[PDB]
Amino acid sequence: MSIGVPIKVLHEAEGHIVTCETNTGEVYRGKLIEAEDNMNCQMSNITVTYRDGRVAQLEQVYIRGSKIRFLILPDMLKNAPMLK
Amino acid sequence: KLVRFLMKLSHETVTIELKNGTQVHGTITGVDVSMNTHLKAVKMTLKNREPVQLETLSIRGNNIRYFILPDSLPLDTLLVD
Amino acid sequence: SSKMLQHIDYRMRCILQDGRIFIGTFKAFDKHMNLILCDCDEFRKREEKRVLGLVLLRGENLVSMTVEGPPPK
Amino acid sequence: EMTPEELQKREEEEFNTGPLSVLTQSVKNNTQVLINCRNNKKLLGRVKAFDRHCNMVLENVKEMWTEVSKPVNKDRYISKMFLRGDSVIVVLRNPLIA
Amino acid sequence: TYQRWQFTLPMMSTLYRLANQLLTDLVDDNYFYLFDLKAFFTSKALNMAIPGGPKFEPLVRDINLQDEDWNEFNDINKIIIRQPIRTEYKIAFPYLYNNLPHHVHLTWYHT
Amino acid sequence: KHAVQERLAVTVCINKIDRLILELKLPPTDAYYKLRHIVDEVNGLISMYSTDENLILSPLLGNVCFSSSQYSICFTLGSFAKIYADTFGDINYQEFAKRLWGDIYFNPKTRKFTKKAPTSSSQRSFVEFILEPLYKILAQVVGDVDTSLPRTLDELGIHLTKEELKLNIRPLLRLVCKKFFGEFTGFVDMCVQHIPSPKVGAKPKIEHTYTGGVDSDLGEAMSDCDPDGPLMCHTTKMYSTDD
Amino acid sequence: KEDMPPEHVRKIIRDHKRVYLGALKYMPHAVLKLLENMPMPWEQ
RNA sequence: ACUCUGGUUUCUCUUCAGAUCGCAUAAAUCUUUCGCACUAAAGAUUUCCGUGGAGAGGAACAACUCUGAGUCCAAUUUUUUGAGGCCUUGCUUUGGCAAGGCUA
Repeated sequence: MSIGVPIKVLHEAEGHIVTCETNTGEVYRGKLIEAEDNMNCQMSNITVTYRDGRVAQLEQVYIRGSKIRFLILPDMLKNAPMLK
Repeated sequence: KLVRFLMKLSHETVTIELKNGTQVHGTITGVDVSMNTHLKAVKMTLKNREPVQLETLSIRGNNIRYFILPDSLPLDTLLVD
Repeated sequence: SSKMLQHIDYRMRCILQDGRIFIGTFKAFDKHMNLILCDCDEFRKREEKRVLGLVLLRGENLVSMTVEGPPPK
Repeated sequence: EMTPEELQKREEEEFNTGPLSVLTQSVKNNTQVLINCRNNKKLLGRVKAFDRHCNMVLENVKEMWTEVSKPVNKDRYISKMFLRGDSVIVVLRNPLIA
Repeated sequence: TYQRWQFTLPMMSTLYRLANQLLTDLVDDNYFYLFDLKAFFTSKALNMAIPGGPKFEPLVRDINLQDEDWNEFNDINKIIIRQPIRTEYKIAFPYLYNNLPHHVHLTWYHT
Repeated sequence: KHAVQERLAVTVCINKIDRLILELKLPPTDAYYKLRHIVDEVNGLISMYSTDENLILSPLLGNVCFSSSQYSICFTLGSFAKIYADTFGDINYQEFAKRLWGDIYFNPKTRKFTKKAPTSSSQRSFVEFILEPLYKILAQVVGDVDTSLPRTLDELGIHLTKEELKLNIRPLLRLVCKKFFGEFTGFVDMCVQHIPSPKVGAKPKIEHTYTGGVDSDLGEAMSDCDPDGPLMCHTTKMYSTDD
Repeated sequence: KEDMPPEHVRKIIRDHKRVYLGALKYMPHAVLKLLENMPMPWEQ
């Protein structure tokens, strides 16, 4: 009644591998450490692909939640009890 | 609140222009307090692309540029409280 | 909001702000309209499909959605 | 907000003394109102009802927009509609020509 | 038909106070340690009597304490005696202080 | 002694707190004194058997949980603060939990928690916000089940069905406490924050229980706890099928 | 379905044939059901 | 926050019940065991005192408590906007699409 299911699913994703696509077209794939009720994601070991396609490595990343377009979650979360 | 007026307009054939210029022509079925609009029997014409026919559509309330109303709507009795 | 609990589990294509198309299975939604789509694929224009999987998209970029396939078994 | 009172009619005091009273004028005195919206488009019409979000319903409106060729302004007529408030730049009551 | 009763706590308290003369006023079942149903079952099965308890007849005719000849096992010259192995010790641990334990119901341990 | 010698993270669950209420019937302040004394005794033992200080046990750190398994009660300070937050939305339960133990008193006039008791007859934060509500819940259920239980259940937001209110006192208490507290989230919070994962705890395990030492080449791969490495399984128990 | 008046059986017994014989077979039941419903000391 | 079930009590009948069917505890018969069987144990069967479940019928008043079901948010974080306009290339489905460079 207060906090939506997708935010709960994102909470479940902590500790797995996640790929993050911000409005600047930058793709961040790495281990999601923490997440809040907002999409503020603290995520680590980033393989980052820019718009041109350049790939870099960046060990610590904190993304503002307002600036996420979409988040791709691991498929085992499809079996989360919260997705039933 | 004028969204309540929109919610009173169920089952009417209308066209919606979006901020992306997409003109969707269909019959409104449900409206949310946040203007979130669900349409059925929709004819969507995304600009710079040929129109496509579909059964059901839902458009986020943020992404709506404006509304198009027909001629036979007694808006007066509909904007009362 | 029953207008979308009726649409759960249905294979849904959602239109994005940048013109991106996301086809997948509608799982969950919230008040900010963040969508949970499983076994989701993205369609971009040159035709090409990129299989992604479980996508949690923020409500910001979501524009328009439409049923494409009946719920699977 | 310091004023959580249930009997809140300050929104129409905004519609009488605040900036939004300008469009309430066209609601009561029924004059042509010119709208400039975010798509580099202009809207002329008559507003009937709206609220704090400045989303309003108009009737017998002419919208014009220019296309490049080089900019030529086209016009199309719409009988009755409804504009979302946040999709506007400026709102204008048409001037007194007389 | 008078087949079920639902009572309030102020009535149960009054009924409980009135009947105290017939009530043990114990709060535990530790008082019945080695003096309960399982202990008596074991004593009957082992053909022994707990002091202050029932005295049954031998359940089944079998070997006797005077029937086992001296062996190198059970030789009483190899046995250190500090305190006698009372019958209660044989009821408390039926599989340790006893040979051939059958129908031994294990007693409820501490509460 | 055995746990701190085997280099294991130690946490405490003070079970059977209902005995302080239903059996001993101690005043809430003296129940708090009893709990603090138990925690202090555990801390003294740990410091006796261990040199490093990083195993301080205190409910402020989330190390200690309070529970009563018979009545489905299990809470840390954080979980109870979260109950408050779920009831009254605008409070931050993590910062609230940091003021719910020790000689810290609540001042209702200033709505702030101080280290000095406002005036006199002021109770500590733990008594006022945690022990007193639990005392009152148990007292209502076991004394006023017919008189004033439905009203308090309304206050807490628990709605029990009619055939559910007909239960005996012990099942009714279990049910009421289960509704109020819910799942044992405080225990999981404790064990997630203060018990290392196999990946993190692998290094002390190899250091202590492996004959080759952590420095060994196989010791390194074992200390990584990498599931695509060499198989290394250690078995300590043997369970016999009923046959 | 008929509750006889108490003054009927009184006169019947006071004033004293296989119908009569076949009933006496159940006298132990009559004894058992009587001692069972024995008034308690607080009932007059 | 609006509407439709289910009631409870009582009498009788049918079936299942190894469930402390019973928070109590009788009797008979048969077998075995030893004494030498009220003063003794085991196994089995039966009869009694009298139960729960379900189903069925009768008849007495309560009918929506309860169990359910059908029925106040424009100023960063989401839904009251940084939106739209210019240039090149590949293909033009000659409508323009894709990427980049821009101006605001």
